[PDB]
Amino acid sequence: FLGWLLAPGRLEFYEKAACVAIALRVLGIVIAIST
Amino acid sequence: PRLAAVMPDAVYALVQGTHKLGEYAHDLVFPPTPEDLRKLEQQVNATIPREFDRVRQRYAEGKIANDEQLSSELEDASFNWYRRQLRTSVVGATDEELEDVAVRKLRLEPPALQASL
Amino acid sequence: MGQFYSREFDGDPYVDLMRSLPERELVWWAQKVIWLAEGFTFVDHFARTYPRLLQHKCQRCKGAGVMTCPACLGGGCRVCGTACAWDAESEWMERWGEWESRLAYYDKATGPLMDEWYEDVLNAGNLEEDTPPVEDDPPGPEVTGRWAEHDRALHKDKKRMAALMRRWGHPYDADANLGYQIVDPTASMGENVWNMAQVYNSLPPELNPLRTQHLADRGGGNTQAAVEAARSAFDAQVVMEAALLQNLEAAAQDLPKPHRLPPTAGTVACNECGGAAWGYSFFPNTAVMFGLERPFWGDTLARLSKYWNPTQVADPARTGQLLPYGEGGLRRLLALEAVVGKAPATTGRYRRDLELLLAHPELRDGALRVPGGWGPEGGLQTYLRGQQEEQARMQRRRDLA
Amino acid sequence: YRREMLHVASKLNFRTPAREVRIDTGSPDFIKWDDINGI
Amino acid sequence: AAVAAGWHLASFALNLAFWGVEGMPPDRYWPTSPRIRLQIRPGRYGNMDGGQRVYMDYLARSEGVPLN
Amino acid sequence: FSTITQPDTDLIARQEKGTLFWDIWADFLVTAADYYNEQNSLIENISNDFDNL
Ligand SMILES: [Zn+2]
Ligand SMILES: [Zn+2]
Repeated sequence: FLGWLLAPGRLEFYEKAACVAIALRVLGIVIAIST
Repeated sequence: PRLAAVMPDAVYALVQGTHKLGEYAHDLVFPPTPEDLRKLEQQVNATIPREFDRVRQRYAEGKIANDEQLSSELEDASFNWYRRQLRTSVVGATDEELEDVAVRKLRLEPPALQASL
Repeated sequence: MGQFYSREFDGDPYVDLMRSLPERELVWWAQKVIWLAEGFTFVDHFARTYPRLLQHKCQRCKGAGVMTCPACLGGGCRVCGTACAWDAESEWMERWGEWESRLAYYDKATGPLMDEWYEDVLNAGNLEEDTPPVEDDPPGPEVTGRWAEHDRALHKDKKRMAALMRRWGHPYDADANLGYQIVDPTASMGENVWNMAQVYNSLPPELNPLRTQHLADRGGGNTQAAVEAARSAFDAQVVMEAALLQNLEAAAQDLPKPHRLPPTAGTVACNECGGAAWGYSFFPNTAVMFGLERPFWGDTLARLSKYWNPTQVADPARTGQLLPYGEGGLRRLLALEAVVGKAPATTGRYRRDLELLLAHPELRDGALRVPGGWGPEGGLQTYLRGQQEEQARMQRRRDLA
Repeated sequence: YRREMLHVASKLNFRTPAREVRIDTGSPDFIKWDDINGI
Repeated sequence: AAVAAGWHLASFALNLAFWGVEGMPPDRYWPTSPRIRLQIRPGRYGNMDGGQRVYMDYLARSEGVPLN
Repeated sequence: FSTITQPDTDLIARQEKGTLFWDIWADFLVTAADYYNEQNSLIENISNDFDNL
């Protein structure tokens, strides 16, 4: 189960999703303090 | 980023933190020894190779470093120990010729049992 | 990116609020795609996990699909299978040689040094020479000593390097090894394949048809046929390796193996099933669902212990049988096996070679590295024949003058 | 934060005219049910 | 095999002899629209103004009118 | 039938965050407005209620 869950393709998807997530969080707070 | 690097660091940090908390749990319940700290002092001192004792004396008499000159002093000690161990691996030790290397890596000799007791 | 403006998003209390903030719209899009990824994961987990409930196994072979031929466990048996391609022990190092040759091409373990050697011989215009070493000189000839011969052979290396470079150029140009920078492990396997399938880089030269497409004549007719007949066996062996590895992966867990291969030289096919050892059934296989598959070690111990210990309840007193079971009992009852014991009969084909290894102790030094094998056409005998024929040849060359 | 409440204020009358009223019973201006008569 | 197929064939013939709803009266525990019986009605969100447009052609997709 | 026509993640998220955005914040907003009492007006509103709150 874990060998299927943490496969390289799923790993790269997790990483890209988390990157865009942290990006949008910090960008939203940047534009929210900019109000 | 790069979960493949994060997971080993995550588990390493977990177990090392647990080790620290266990050390704290053991130093408060059972307070530290006052003088056997010298026992462990000298018994971690004894296994320091000879190529480092040259700075140990240099560590005693003032002229150690500022903080940076030692951190480039013990580097070459590490490296000469490294190459010495490489030569002990390949060409053997100082009192040991190729026949004895073949003896040791073929596991031909048993540990001395008569001399044990 | 303001996609909720055009005409037809009016009437939604939250969408019109998203009209006023682009960040809300963008995080909405991110969440929308992430939820779909999550759904795909849920479904494909379900679809690879549910089929394991419906798998049932033939109970007579226990999912093996194949039973034993006892006639062979003790010109031979004719019921039990066709011997495999590797039962021929006298063909082992030959096949291994062919395979390691083919594997030498693909190899990129020494990629960086080969690359910078190609970059050194490539331009030969850099020449940022540092400080040359304090050069030694060899002990001159007429001093016969193994150390001296080592030194002289060590000093004779640069001219021989140029000589072999003349005879065999850089392997990157003879295309004997994989190309200069076809792959490096830091790009994308997506890119690395495309580069691999550009021009027959997935094969070594000896099978590549580009090398042979120019000459095919009346003489043999094998130059374009007997290389296609080798490419075919190559791909067949590669596919067999893939299949065997899929079976090993299914047996690493306790799953039933997906590829049902034909019997072999010691086994016959199960009669109860067809040799198909399992299948799907629409009935849930309660033993897998309730986790009762494996048989609790003590039970198997009891079974095997009562199967290997039969009992004789009748006694030869009344029944007039004093001989044990079997046939030819009267003839059944008619050297140094108690010390050294048996002689192993699987390895006579090396006896000769060992004898040679005793007649020439000098062959045991580390300077010699023979390819390997057993027969007269392989390994040690090749070096012996070369040595003897060359010494006789050039000694007779001395006889001319 | 501020953008959000500003936008929801920009449409405040579009939301609902439903006015919840605060009913008191102890303040003197409150009227009993038996207070109203001739009814 | 013939018997095991004739069973299904008899059942299919019986289902064919029905042919429709002629003879079947109305019923109040079982309306014809699953949405009435199951109490399904849209809310407020997910309401696009030009979604009704789509609605129409979906109807036009199934009412079989090749205009679309 | 009735299971596969429930609202999915998108609509449930819309529902609960819209209900936190519309009927708890905007009603407090209305009480603040008609206690204190066109973009410029919404500014002193967002401010005079930043000041006191
Ligand atoms: Zn047999
Ligand atoms: Zn079977």
